Amino acid sequence: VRGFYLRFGEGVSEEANRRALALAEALLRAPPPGLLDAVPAYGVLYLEYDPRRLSRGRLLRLLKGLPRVVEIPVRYDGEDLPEVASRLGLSLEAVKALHQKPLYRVYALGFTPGFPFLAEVEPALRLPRKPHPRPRVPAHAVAVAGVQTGIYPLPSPGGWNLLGTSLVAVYDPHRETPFLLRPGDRVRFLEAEGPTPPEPRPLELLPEEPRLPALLVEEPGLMDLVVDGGRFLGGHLGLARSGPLDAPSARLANRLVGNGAGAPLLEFAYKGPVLTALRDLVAAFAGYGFVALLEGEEIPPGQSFLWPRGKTLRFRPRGPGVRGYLAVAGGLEVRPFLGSASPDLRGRIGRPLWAGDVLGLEALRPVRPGRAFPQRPLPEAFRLRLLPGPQFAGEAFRALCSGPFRVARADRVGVELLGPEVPGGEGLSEPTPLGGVQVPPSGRPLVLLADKGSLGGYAKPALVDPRDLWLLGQARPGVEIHFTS
Repeated sequence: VRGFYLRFGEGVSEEANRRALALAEALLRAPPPGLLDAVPAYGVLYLEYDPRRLSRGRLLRLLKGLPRVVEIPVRYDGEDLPEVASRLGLSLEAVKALHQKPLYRVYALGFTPGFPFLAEVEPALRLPRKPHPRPRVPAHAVAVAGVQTGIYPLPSPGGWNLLGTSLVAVYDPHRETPFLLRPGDRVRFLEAEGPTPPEPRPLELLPEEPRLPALLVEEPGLMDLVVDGGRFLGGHLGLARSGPLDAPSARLANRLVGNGAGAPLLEFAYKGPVLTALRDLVAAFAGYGFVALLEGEEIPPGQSFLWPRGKTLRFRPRGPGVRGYLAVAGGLEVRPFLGSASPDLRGRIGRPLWAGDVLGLEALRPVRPGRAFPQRPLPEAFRLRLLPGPQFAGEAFRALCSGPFRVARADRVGVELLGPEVPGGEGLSEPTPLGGVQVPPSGRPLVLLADKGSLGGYAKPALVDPRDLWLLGQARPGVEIHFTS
């Protein structure tokens, strides 16, 4: 994966946004092979592409050849409404009236799936976000911060000033048109009475009646996920790439059982599931952090094996690493959502496996067991190559390379680092780059991975080289990190 940003104007500029949108829309209408995402936000367009299939130059040449009012009923019952009014010298009714006055435009979409960033808030209603965010803003909260207003589609942390509750759900993965709002839509708020819409319900991807039942989840691990290659061309809606966090290991597991590299398989981290075969299977285990246990025998990663009906497969934690993959010959049966079977847990698309889940084969594609391929060794400390990021600063790059960092926390969203102080920053939200080293004005650097949010306002002075991202798929607390040029 590689990416670059086109920038058509700073701040909240209507014409800059029209430009970025026109280009993104034209690409998304007819995406060239190798285009992975096209994400507009304010005056910025981020393009992500596979350089093996699409060159930057070819993509830039393509760009040269390219060419609705939504009503939001709102109950103004927001927890911050009295404080907002007081801080602005306004009556409660004056706040409500100011909020409804503009014809807003959606300048960006997808801080979480379907979350609209709307502008412009009337000057008299502009006030800063809260010094400390709430850990949980409720679904459908309508909020303001500075020149922007937004609607939280799902419960999430947030520091915007809560004015009310939307009486329509802006995001619902179960309806015909999941996203009520699109980038560039115009929006009007209107005071109304009515019930609070329900929270979005998780969308099931796994079939209820698998055609070829294969295995039973007897006990779940910490977070077992059925993943494919990832979800592409969805960043403009807030949908994460997802897919496997250690992609080479996932691809190896699939290849060992004769599957395509991106066929659906199981990813697990830290603690694995307890699984029992419902038919005779050929399966393969790859990745790190465990040895598979079957019928008393240990199976190290990087090989396929016969998994007989009624026999239980377990994963014994071992060595460095935390993330394993289990593939089955034929792949797993999973329903896609917008081109992919991969979960978007932020968007409640799919879910981790539960005790009692039955998974099935996509097709009968028998292969012999006992294949093996060598895995690259996983080092005890990580040497990560850094590239300049979109908010590059020499002093930040220097700080990042100045001494060792240590992993504080690691998951599919990113890897949080402890180490030397790195100067950071914040600005308008722009599309997040995979491997972005996010550095806030105050706080720990976070390396952004596959389940990262699509948008972020914190500075990214550097990017981890895509060739080293697989290592961060195996990060755990205490691992030493050395950044290099």
